[PDB]
Amino acid sequence: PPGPRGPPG
Amino acid sequence: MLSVDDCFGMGRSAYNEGDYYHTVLWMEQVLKQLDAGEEATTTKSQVLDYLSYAVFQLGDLHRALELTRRLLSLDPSHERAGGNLRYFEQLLEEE
Repeated sequence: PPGPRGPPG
Repeated sequence: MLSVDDCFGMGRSAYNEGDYYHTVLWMEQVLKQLDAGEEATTTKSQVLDYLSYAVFQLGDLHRALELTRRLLSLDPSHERAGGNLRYFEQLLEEE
């Protein structure tokens, strides 16, 4: 969906 | 106390559990100790990456935007941070 993405881990 | 890098590891542990509130507590403490001049391998930009996302998950919208702007200021080629900034600026009509 439309949104931010944080660190993968 | 714990070292800067220990606190960072605590915050990453909380984040990987989906525990965004405890991510905030630990990363805020990292920022405090970094600003106190404590030695550390962790950089501010890395802390802001976790903290900006965690405070967004907790519903703190303009702080998430502020922290994302600060992250990009310190790491301008961070493509994911740039995408986050575009999202938050469109969401909050701060373009």
